[PDB]
Amino acid sequence: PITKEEKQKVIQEFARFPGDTGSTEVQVALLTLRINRLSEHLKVHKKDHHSHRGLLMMVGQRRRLLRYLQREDPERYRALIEKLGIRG
Amino acid sequence: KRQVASGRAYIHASYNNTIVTITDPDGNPITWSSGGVIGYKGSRKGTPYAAQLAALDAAKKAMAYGMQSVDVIVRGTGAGREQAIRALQASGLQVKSIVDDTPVPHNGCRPKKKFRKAS
Amino acid sequence: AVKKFKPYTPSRRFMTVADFSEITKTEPEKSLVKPLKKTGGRNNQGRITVRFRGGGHKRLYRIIDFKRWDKVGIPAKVAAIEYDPNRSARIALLHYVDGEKRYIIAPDGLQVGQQVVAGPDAPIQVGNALPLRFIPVGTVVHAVELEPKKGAKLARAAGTSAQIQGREGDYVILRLPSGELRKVHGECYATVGAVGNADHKNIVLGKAGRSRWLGRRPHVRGAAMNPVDHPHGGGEGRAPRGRPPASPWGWQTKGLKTRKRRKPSSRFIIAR
RNA sequence: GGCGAGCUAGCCCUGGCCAGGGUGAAGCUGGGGUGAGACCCAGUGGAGGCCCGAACCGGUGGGGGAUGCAAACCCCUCGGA
RNA sequence: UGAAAUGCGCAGAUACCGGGAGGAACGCCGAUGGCGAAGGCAGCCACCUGGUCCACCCGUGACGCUGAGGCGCGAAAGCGUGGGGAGCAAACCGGAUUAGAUACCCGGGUAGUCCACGCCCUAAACGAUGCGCGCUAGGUCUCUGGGUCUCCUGGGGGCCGAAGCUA
RNA sequence: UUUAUGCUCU
Ligand SMILES: [Mg+2]
Ligand SMILES: [Mg+2]
Ligand SMILES: [Mg+2]
Ligand SMILES: [Mg+2]
Ligand SMILES: [Mg+2]
Ligand SMILES: [Mg+2]
Ligand SMILES: [Mg+2]
Ligand SMILES: [Mg+2]
Ligand SMILES: [Mg+2]
Ligand SMILES: [Mg+2]
Ligand SMILES: [Mg+2]
Ligand SMILES: [Mg+2]
Ligand SMILES: [Mg+2]
Ligand SMILES: [Mg+2]
Ligand SMILES: [Mg+2]
Ligand SMILES: [Mg+2]
Ligand SMILES: [Mg+2]
Ligand SMILES: [Mg+2]
Ligand SMILES: [Mg+2]
Ligand SMILES: [Mg+2]
Ligand SMILES: [Mg+2]
Ligand SMILES: [Mg+2]
Ligand SMILES: [Mg+2]
Ligand SMILES: [Mg+2]
Ligand SMILES: [Mg+2]
Ligand SMILES: [Mg+2]
Ligand SMILES: [Mg+2]
Ligand SMILES: [Mg+2]
Ligand SMILES: [Mg+2]
Ligand SMILES: [Mg+2]
Ligand SMILES: [Mg+2]
Ligand SMILES: [Mg+2]
Ligand SMILES: [Mg+2]
Ligand SMILES: [Mg+2]
Ligand SMILES: [Mg+2]
Ligand SMILES: [Mg+2]
Ligand SMILES: [Mg+2]
Ligand SMILES: [Mg+2]
Ligand SMILES: [Mg+2]
Ligand SMILES: [Mg+2]
Ligand SMILES: [Mg+2]
Ligand SMILES: [Mg+2]
Ligand SMILES: [Mg+2]
Ligand SMILES: [Mg+2]
Ligand SMILES: [Mg+2]
Ligand SMILES: [Mg+2]
Ligand SMILES: [Mg+2]
Ligand SMILES: [Mg+2]
Ligand SMILES: [Mg+2]
Ligand SMILES: [Mg+2]
Ligand SMILES: [Mg+2]
Ligand SMILES: [Mg+2]
Ligand SMILES: [Mg+2]
Ligand SMILES: [Mg+2]
Ligand SMILES: [Mg+2]
Ligand SMILES: [Mg+2]
Ligand SMILES: [Mg+2]
Ligand SMILES: [Mg+2]
Ligand SMILES: [Mg+2]
Ligand SMILES: [Mg+2]
Ligand SMILES: [Mg+2]
Ligand SMILES: [Mg+2]
Ligand SMILES: [Mg+2]
Ligand SMILES: [Mg+2]
Ligand SMILES: [Mg+2]
Ligand SMILES: [Mg+2]
Ligand SMILES: [Mg+2]
Ligand SMILES: [Mg+2]
Repeated sequence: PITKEEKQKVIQEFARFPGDTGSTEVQVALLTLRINRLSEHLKVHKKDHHSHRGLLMMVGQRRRLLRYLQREDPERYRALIEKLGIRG
Repeated sequence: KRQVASGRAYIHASYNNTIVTITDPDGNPITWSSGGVIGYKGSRKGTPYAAQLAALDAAKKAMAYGMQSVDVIVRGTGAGREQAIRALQASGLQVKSIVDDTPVPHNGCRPKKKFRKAS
Repeated sequence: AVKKFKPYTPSRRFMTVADFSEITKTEPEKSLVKPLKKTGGRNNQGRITVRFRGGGHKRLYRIIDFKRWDKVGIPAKVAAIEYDPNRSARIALLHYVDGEKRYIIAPDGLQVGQQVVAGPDAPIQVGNALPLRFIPVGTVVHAVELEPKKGAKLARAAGTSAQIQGREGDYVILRLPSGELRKVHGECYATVGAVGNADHKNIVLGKAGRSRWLGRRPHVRGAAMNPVDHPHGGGEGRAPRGRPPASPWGWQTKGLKTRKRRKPSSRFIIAR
């Protein structure tokens, strides 16, 4: 699983400012972490559909945010994506 | 092929019949009987009276080879159980104990349509 | 897996080929430990004694190592997995620390670059050979000896294996690929694991020629012959067998058992 | 009891041969596509008891030949290539 | 079995003991309980992983709701390729019953039931009740969190019920 | 453990 400092590492690295524990990007980035994890889990355990369900949910959520962010700030949209490697 | 005092008695009690085999201390049957050996056919054998008659013909043949004590063991429901257990005691053979070892699966093989009914 | 083809010709439509991704830098084989020239001949001294053979691709014989006690204790690295035309299984070239090279029938799982060893010692993992007596009851195994020191004979076909079922004296009880339960001497070497290339059974020759490549000439039915030739020859417009189905030489071929009755071997068997 | 596979059949060892054109499989690359895929589109590529057709191997139909050129031929036509 | 008959058995059966093989399902716990969006999920262990709730009031600052198409999942049966096959059991055979009995009862029994992979996309797939949000008495039983642990508070699962709704 | 069935319109 994603360990505490393991996710902390990410929280800090994307935080819009020392103290930011749930901005748009910190969330997007956070999701991205779990998604890529599961995505690699499902590649192995493919007949595990229930878990894949959540994946869709995590994926769908991530999209909603990014659409908001690219609506309010089309700059740190490119920035966030580029830094995460998303939208293919 | 031998005469042993201490022994062991087995009661197989099914809906259709009751059969009793009496073994040595080791389990090797010394002699046996059932509802049919008594003289009954059909469903008369599933009777508790047929069980009684049976368990006596068992014990009687056992005492022949010199049978004194047994450790009665019953397997299966049915009208044979008690009357067969009782009968034994009420003739020679002192019943040193009465164990119930009727086999039951922890949900093993699927049973026949007849014994499934519910789900 | 198994390779398939879009039907750009008939036959290519059903034709299916083996997957050769498992094959490590083969192509040129290992001229030393094998090959030898293989005397391709379809009859004995003079006459045909097995019908319908001949033709088919030329072959170099890879002289494989079917007795591993030959080098007890001496470990070795698996250098490559190779194609061997003389068997259904694949072969594994292995370099011994000795500097001695030998081929082995490649077991399922056996990865390139791993260590292998044989002897009463010998960790119970894939590729290692041991006298049967020292193998944990229940493990699957291949390339077994039938009598000690006489070389492997059993379970060598692609995908085959044998299970150690129990022990009894200086003998252990195997369940042979045929399903037969047999006692084999404990001293007989075996090697842990199934044979591999188990998809083998699933290829489809696809065409007549494909059978020609493998050296199998057309097989003709007694039904298509004349009485001179076969129990089933003659008639006058198709015909049932008109007698118990027979071989060209007269013996029945549907059920009639053929194993010699009073045979020393009989005392060590127990199945199908 | 011998003589025969210098014809013919099969097989074994070692060599040789198959003009030219057509169709364009996989794979590869790039692009689109997706959470990642399947997959789709191009281009590349050059597979096949694949196509047309000489050599070569055949012998389908017809005509001719019938004390023949010939104890199995010739012409036209046709099959594989 | 209603009673029987077919069936098995003096070629040594049933009953009993010891050894071995093999497959499937997991008794008590177990609940009128729990989890999941649904289908559905029940011995034990470990790894990988989804959803969900509570406390704190810490961060983003409407970033929400629904959702024609699309995509995914989807009991049982069924299908393809392999394997596996103990018990059970469509079909099928036999014994009974009956006017007949292609059924009901009995003895046999093959696909299938099991695993891998790939299809099929159905259902009384039922709470016959689409999803989200606010508003409108309470009583009691229960599962599971937090609590200044008689009581309060949050999320679930049941019954009885104010107001109202309903043929 | 043996039963099935009851013509047409009022
Ligand atoms: Mg009876
Ligand atoms: Mg027992
Ligand atoms: Mg000879
Ligand atoms: Mg010779
Ligand atoms: Mg000779
Ligand atoms: Mg085959
Ligand atoms: Mg043939
Ligand atoms: Mg003929
Ligand atoms: Mg001849
Ligand atoms: Mg003949
Ligand atoms: Mg004939
Ligand atoms: Mg005819
Ligand atoms: Mg001669
Ligand atoms: Mg010749
Ligand atoms: Mg030339
Ligand atoms: Mg060309
Ligand atoms: Mg590509
Ligand atoms: Mg791309
Ligand atoms: Mg080109
Ligand atoms: Mg292409
Ligand atoms: Mg061609
Ligand atoms: Mg053609
Ligand atoms: Mg043509
Ligand atoms: Mg041509
Ligand atoms: Mg032409
Ligand atoms: Mg001609
Ligand atoms: Mg002709
Ligand atoms: Mg002609
Ligand atoms: Mg002519
Ligand atoms: Mg003519
Ligand atoms: Mg003429
Ligand atoms: Mg031509
Ligand atoms: Mg008899
Ligand atoms: Mg009989
Ligand atoms: Mg006898
Ligand atoms: Mg037993
Ligand atoms: Mg629930
Ligand atoms: Mg349900
Ligand atoms: Mg969890
Ligand atoms: Mg706040
Ligand atoms: Mg603010
Ligand atoms: Mg439309
Ligand atoms: Mg699908
Ligand atoms: Mg389904
Ligand atoms: Mg199913
Ligand atoms: Mg199937
Ligand atoms: Mg099958
Ligand atoms: Mg019947
Ligand atoms: Mg009948
Ligand atoms: Mg009659
Ligand atoms: Mg009836
Ligand atoms: Mg039945
Ligand atoms: Mg049955
Ligand atoms: Mg069918
Ligand atoms: Mg639908
Ligand atoms: Mg349901
Ligand atoms: Mg309705
Ligand atoms: Mg609702
Ligand atoms: Mg809806
Ligand atoms: Mg809770
Ligand atoms: Mg509490
Ligand atoms: Mg409540
Ligand atoms: Mg109510
Ligand atoms: Mg009211
Ligand atoms: Mg009538
Ligand atoms: Mg009436
Ligand atoms: Mg009438
Ligand atoms: Mg009228």
